[PDB]
Amino acid sequence: DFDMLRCMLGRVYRPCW
Amino acid sequence: YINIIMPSVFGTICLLGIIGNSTVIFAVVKKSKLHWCNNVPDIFIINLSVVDLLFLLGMPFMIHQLMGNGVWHFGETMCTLITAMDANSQFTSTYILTAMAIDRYLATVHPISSTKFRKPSVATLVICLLWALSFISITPVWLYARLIPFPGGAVGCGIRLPNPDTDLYWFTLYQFFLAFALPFVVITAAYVRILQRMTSSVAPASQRSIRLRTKRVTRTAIAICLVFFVCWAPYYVLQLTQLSISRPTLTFVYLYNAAISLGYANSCLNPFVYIVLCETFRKRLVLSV
Amino acid sequence: TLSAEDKAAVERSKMIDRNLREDGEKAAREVKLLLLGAGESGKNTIVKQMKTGIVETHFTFKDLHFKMFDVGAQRSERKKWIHCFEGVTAIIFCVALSDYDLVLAEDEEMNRMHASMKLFDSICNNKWFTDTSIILFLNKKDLFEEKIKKSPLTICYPEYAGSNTYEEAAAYIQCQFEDLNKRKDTKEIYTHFTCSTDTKNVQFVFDAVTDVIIKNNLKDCGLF
Amino acid sequence: TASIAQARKLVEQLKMEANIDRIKVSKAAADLMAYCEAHAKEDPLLTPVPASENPFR
Amino acid sequence: DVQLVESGGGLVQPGGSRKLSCSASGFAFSSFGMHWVRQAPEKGLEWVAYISSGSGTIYYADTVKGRFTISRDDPKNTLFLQMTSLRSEDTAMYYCVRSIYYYGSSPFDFWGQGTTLTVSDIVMTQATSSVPVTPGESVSISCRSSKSLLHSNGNTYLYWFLQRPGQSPQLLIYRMSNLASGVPDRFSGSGSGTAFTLTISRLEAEDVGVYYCMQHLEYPLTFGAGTKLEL
Amino acid sequence: SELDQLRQEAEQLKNQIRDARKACADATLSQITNNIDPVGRIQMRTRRTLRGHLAKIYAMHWGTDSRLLVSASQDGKLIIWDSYTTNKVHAIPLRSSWVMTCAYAPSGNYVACGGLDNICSIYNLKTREGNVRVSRELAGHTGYLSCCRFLDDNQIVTSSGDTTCALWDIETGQQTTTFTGHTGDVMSLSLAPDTRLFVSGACDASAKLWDVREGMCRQTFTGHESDINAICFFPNGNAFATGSDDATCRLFDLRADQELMTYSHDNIICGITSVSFSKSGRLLLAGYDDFNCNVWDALKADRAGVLAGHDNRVSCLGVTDDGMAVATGSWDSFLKIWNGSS
Repeated sequence: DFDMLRCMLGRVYRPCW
Repeated sequence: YINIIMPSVFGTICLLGIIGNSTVIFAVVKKSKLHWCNNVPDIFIINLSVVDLLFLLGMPFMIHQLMGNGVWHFGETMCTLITAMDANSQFTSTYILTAMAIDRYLATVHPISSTKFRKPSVATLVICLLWALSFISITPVWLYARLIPFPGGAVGCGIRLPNPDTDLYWFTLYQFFLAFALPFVVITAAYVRILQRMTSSVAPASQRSIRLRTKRVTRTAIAICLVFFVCWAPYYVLQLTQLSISRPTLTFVYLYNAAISLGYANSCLNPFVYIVLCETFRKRLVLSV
Repeated sequence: TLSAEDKAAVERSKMIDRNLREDGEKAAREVKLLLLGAGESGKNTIVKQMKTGIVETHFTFKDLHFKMFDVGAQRSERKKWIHCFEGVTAIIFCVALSDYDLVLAEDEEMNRMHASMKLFDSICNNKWFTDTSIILFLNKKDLFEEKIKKSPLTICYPEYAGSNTYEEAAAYIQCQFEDLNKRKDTKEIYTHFTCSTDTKNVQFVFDAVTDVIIKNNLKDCGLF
Repeated sequence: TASIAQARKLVEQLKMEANIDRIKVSKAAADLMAYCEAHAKEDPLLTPVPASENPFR
Repeated sequence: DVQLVESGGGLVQPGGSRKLSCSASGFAFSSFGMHWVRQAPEKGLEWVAYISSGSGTIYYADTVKGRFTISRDDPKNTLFLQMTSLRSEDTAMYYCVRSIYYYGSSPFDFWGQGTTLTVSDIVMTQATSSVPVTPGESVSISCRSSKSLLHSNGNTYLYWFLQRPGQSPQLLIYRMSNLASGVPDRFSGSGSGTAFTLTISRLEAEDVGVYYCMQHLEYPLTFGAGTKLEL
Repeated sequence: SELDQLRQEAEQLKNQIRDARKACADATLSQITNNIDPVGRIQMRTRRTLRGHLAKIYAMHWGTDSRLLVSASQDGKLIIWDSYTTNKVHAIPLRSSWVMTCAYAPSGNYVACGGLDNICSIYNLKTREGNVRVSRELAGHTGYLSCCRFLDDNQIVTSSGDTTCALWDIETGQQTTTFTGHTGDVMSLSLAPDTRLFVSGACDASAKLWDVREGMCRQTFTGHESDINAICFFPNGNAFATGSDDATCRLFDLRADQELMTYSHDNIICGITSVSFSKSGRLLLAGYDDFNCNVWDALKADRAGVLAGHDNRVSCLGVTDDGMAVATGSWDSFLKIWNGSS
């Protein structure tokens, strides 16, 4: 239960731009 | 339902693929008369199962930042190590799958001239070379696998490129080319050439045995090429799509995580393709059970 | 927890595996052929072109080593030692086309061609040769054309109702032997027409063995 | 004259086999049964030995 | 016939190097492990080095490890001992010994005639240096070891060698009980644990010599002082 | 006239033998052993798996030390195994790869082999050169060699497909005696414990008892409906068991001169390739074509256990001289050592 709108790069996250 | 569906999909793939891969590894070991003696197909099929087993054993350490709270609990040192280990298992399995198709091409199109160099010693050297090439192909992965401070008190393991505005392109394209595009071209090219040259000119095509031989091999070449495509195209189609995407939506997040599962399902479906579509292996497995 | 001599025994055993492995890989790159056929059917003529109890003959053709085994001297029961050849690449079976109007010297009542058909069906349908391709040679095709002009094929096959020509009678005999294949799924039959001056007999075996090698590779690779 | 010579040998052979002494089946069956009872204890396959004395642990 | 001829020995200066060769003939040299055993003048035997069949295992004595090198040439059937920085302690007669290892084998069965080099750890004890003997009289020879030579597999790795005056050592008993091929049945080996006895019933003139007990339980192989029988 | 009269006398002699056997068949082995307790379930585990053969294994023989065994495979290798440690003591390359039998000398100094080459080759295991070399090649059989057994370092008995068994003098290389009387290919033979007699089974569905010293047939045993493939002597030498293609094992008694018991089951429809007895003779171990080896209670004709660990036909098996272990070879190129646990 969290805010799952994070950007992704591969199978890991990335900082959104 | 969203919080129960996603963990169940990954868990089912992880457990089902572990059972299949462990079955393939155990059966190849029990059938060994002399190690490294006229078992080139067995060396490829047991190394592909080891990497697929590694790709699934390390799966829960990579997805626990996606289901529960989006928090990495293993620290920055393990984040680099686990991300590099996970990426290596994907690239290594794809390279072994590609090499297992070139081996089948040589065993069929060149059945006489390839006996000079289709040795178990050469096969072991090729597979050990694939790991070395895989390590080079994951170098950008672990050089930039750092912790990412998300809004709030939560952090997550991810990729921190030095220039995310411009370096996002080559990182995606080089993984797309080396891990999806190039292997699929070689795998597809090898199997279609096998189907065109799987019989000698002297073989009687009118006989049912020759026609039945082509029918079974054709549906095995289709299954091998199709499983690789279906399990990795959505992962790499959304991978290219998000280059233009700046602010992802909920539907894109759900599709991306579903595509991630399909990539892990490739390591779950590879052992069963060999279990089901190989009559010699399938019959021997039933005898044990 | 091995003693100083136990460790040296283990190293000796692994040195033996180093030589079994070396010999086993060399053996897997060679071709084993079982040469079968009744007496005076051209079986000995094939050896003359591809130069104890079992007579083993070796020859090399296009970087491929063939081991052809002749068991014509084994007058014992065939079914007892026939399983010893389970795993040969292919079986070369010689049938004399001209021996259709003739009869066996001993029986003096059974046709020579029927003897081969019974022999062929006993080999093709044998349980140990379920997936063993058979190279069927129809020798003396030139002499068959002479006999078919004088002696009609109806003597050997009453059901035959075709033209009295080589181009049609020979194909009928070829289909009869291939019809005896009780398992047309796990094995194939390669039929060739040889002669006393034919130089394409070894090439046909090379092509047929190549198809068998491809089939074995498909099974090993898991494609089949 | 091969058949006539073989017939004499076969008849002569059967005479030797017909002049042997035969004991009752009950006597012969008992001896096989008595042999196993005497050697039952020292049969490792019939009666497994302790793992300490087993060469193939 | 089985033969082992050593060469390369001779007078050397201190700190020099010398090459010892052992040419094997009459047997499968590539199937045997080869040892070097030296014997200082008026002293007992001393194991030097070992190379297994296929050159996979190489062992050296601590007194020579790092300076001596042992190698073999199976195609030419020759054994080598490369020696560097020779000391006065290296003055000895070096012997070429063959030993094959499998179940039931007899290692150290054949010894070479040896070559002379002159330079300008389980303890095996043979306290009895000399025994006055007469022909036809039973003689017992005692040997001791610091550690029990009986292994858990049942084998007791004790070897008996007889070196007649002017001759090479010859195997009599291997693994403390078995009689070597070509040895008269009057020789018998008996022992248990760390104490062993060699029995020579009806002693003859040919039995006169020095008897050495060697251990093969673990490396380095160590020889006893030697028990000499004299008339 | 004369030929017709003689063949009628043969039938009368055969009838006389049959009546004599029926006269002494007062009881049945099953009736006699009905009171004894069954052996229960015989559980044997694969203690060792001997790997290294790359083709079908057709024969194996134990050494008299119950530790070393020789196995013959159609990869052209005769391998001697240390069953305790799975070490290969020796590897003997065979001139003919179509080997059908192998033997181990009771002294342990020699091994024998032979197949479609019609030759019994004798190999010297104890040489000063340290290698196994061919000491003798026994020629004189006109058929394939099916079984061979050493009596000592100088005598060996062989069976062949030419319907004859021969006793050989190894030193001179000549067969001193020939044992004739079978009408079909002899497939196996078994030497008696005292090595004064031996039994053989042929493709004529008959078994014959031979006198080694005299060189003549003493008794003939019938009853099998197809070719006899395996034969083995009872530990006391007063009985023997045969294994045929009709999926039946039968026990014959020499003194009773007739069959005592049949070892078959309805689910078993495959041929029988090898038979052997345990040390006491209570267990009859038989290899079958259904990829399994069944343990039979020789006194009660019950299947006491199954040795199911092979992927192909079990072609050979043998029990050690001390009864400690049983080895089985098979066409899957693996040898397995079996023994039970407390």
